Amino acid sequence: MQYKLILNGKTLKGETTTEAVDAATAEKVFKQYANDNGVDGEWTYDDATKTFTVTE
Repeated sequence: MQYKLILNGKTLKGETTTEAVDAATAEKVFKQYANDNGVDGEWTYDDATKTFTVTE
C-alpha cells in the first residue's frame, strides 16, 4: 500500500510517500525518515487516508 507522511517540523515541512505491506511497517520507515532528517516530534496515523503526521 502507498502511505503518506506530512511533516510539520521546525525546520523541515512538507509531504513524502512510501510503499509498505502494512501501517506498522510504514510507520517504521517514516520514523527513520524523520530521524534521518533531524525531526523528532509527535505522531498521528489516520488509516482512512493512509496518512501519518509528525509535528514538532
